[PDB]
Amino acid sequence: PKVSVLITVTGVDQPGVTATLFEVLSRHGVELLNVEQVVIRHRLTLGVLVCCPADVADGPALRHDVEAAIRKVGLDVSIERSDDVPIIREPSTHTIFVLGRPITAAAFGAVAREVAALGVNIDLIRGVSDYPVIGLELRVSVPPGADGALRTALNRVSSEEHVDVAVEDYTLERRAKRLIVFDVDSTLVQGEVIEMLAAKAGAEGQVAAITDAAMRGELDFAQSLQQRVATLAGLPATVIDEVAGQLELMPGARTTLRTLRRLGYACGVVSGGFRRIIEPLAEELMLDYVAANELEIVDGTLTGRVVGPIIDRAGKATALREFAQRAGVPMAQTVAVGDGANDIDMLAAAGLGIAFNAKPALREVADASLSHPYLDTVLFLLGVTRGEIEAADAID
Amino acid sequence: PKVSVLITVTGVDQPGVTATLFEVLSRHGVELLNVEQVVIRHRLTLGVLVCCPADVADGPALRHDVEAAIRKVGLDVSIERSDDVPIIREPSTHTIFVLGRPITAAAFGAVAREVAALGVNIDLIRGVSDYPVIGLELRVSVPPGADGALRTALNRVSSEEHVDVAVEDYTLERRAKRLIVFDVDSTLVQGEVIEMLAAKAGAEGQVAAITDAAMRGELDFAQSLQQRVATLAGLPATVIDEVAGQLELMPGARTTLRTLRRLGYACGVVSGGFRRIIEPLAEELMLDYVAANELEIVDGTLTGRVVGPIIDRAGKATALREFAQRAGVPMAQTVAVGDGANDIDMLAAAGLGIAFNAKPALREVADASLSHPYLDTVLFLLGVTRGEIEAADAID
Ligand SMILES: [Mg+2]
Ligand SMILES: [Mg+2]
Repeated sequence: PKVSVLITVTGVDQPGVTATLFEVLSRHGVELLNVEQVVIRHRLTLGVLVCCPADVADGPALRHDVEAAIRKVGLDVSIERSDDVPIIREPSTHTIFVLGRPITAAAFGAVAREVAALGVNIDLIRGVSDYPVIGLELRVSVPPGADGALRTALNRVSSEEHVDVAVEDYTLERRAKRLIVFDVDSTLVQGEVIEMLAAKAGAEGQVAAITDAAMRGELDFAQSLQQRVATLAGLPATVIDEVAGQLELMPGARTTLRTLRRLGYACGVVSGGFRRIIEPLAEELMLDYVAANELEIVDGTLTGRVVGPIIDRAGKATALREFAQRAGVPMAQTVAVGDGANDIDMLAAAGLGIAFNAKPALREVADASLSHPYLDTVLFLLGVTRGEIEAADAID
Repeated sequence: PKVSVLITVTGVDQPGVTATLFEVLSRHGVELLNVEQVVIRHRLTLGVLVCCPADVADGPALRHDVEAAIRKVGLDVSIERSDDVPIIREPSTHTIFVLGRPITAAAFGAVAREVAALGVNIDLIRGVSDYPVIGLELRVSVPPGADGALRTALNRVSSEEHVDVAVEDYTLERRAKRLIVFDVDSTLVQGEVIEMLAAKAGAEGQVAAITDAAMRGELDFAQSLQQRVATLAGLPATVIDEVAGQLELMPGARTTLRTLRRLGYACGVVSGGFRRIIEPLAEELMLDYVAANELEIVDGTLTGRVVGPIIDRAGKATALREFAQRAGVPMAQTVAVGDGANDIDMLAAAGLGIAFNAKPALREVADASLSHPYLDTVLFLLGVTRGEIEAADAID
């Protein structure tokens, strides 16, 4: 067939429109180049690009056949000779997630304006969750070299409008993520294990102050760890088992892990904490990899020391590279989730660094930040919808 | 905010509509529940579900503000109090790929009708390629227990209309594919190595007849392999190197592998052929796993025997399970591509069994069949578009 024709059907959705159009088209010489159809809120759009011999596109016969069929049932149709028209649209360059509880119109409006301001086209918008937060995705096409300006603008928008806003490369490679590590304390697990241990010794107050100082980046991590663990000197070592039994997962953790397993992820934890507490929990969640420091115990008593070497800021990033090497995963396809300045290097090395209810120091270097206390909002940044999670869990 | 309102904007696409609507909405008390937007062939649909206090949805103020803003620039808008309306649509249950060169309207019409006949809703249609074949995807929602009827119907449609039609589960787990194996002969590579070797001995005719008999399922594979390899008895062993240098990849093979690497796949080959030929080629393509039989050589001469055990029909399936075990991949997340009755068990064991220009015996048990001589059409069945492949290759 010689020449191209574009047929576009719009109106209120009704059963059978799709089959009726192509059945009609088949009476003429029609081969398909492209078909695009969606229904949004009972509004149907059906765009069909065809090629027919220049011995039928000329013709009123095709036009009359289509127009009568479509108009009679109450929809509209346009029919145009194209030839200057793309067959298939290009892929989006980036995707943008907007999360909030609530997402105001003012906030989403602020996002749309910053996007428009940079010459960025919105290729699509859809919802990805209604729970535990509202989530929206926009797939966009960013002009070459505007990506940094875009992230900057949206970070300002996120801070002023009280929504989480994440910009991600939407290219084939950098969205085939296959490996994730979680920081434990205040990320996978609620609270700080070291503070729970210090409480037994009656030093919770001092240890929490040092902890907060360290997690904000104000303190050297290694020195901070030495000072805090020293506070435990003389405790019976069963304090470890106690604290282990007291641990509560971050809300959404079980959903997060369970969903990441479905997707074939390798899952691990990297922690400055203590392996006698972490490894036990890790086994129960059936994780793949654990890096943790180590408490010194003499005669069933904590000495107040940690066994070197110390997992420090650089150490966490090293554990990730290690994990990815043993896993066969390129750094670009890795994810890291953390909350403290302790996690800064690890997030840096990751293909996707996610800051979860994080200190300002971590948010400043993270690829994305989550501000709501639901760990499963991580899944939304990984291209999963609430609907898919619920569906998967229904089939058991 | 108390009550729900649905706002729907339709018409010819123009810059700035998205930001304008939410900017207007922000003047009222508006929080977002869901946003859905697409443009197809310059037709815009923007559906927004909001909640505002029952102290503004009552009001003409919101309605007038929105209607004036939208209508003045030449689009339409409807505004309705909902409350009985879903926030977010459910995920599709399956996806359907239609491939052809050409895809006639009659063919696609036949697909749409069979789908409608089973009570299956078309949730979306899009193009996934314009080259080397036309490809279309339909995401669908299949009533519980109609899946088998659907596959049956579409197989009949595929056979009578000359298009490839594949139905796949669209659930989270069964679309996280991470491992693929290719049969070598007449799948990854053009022609049959055993026939190329037999040509040197002057027995190509007899060996091709046995080969075709075996690949149609008419012959026992092991016996067929013994008979054919015996034909090589007395050849100098450098025939192996000759044939190795003569091998040509299936069109699209390099694109296929290169794209599968981007997506973090583990890639391998399972073959009844000969490792001295295959392993060399496998190294050059940087594959992860090879299973192959073995030619017996005495004093630089082929004896006409293969070294046991023989990779047979069951053996190929076993090599896959093995590969997946060493890879940490569940069978449900594995893919197998083959052409002959020799591959039947391997395709069976795979989560996705793909028959590529295959004998009737293989097509009958395959999850999907490809009929065009382009190996990269495999990528379309794995949820990749032509656009994404071209984009990825542009960034190098
Ligand atoms: Mg932490
Ligand atoms: Mg073969």
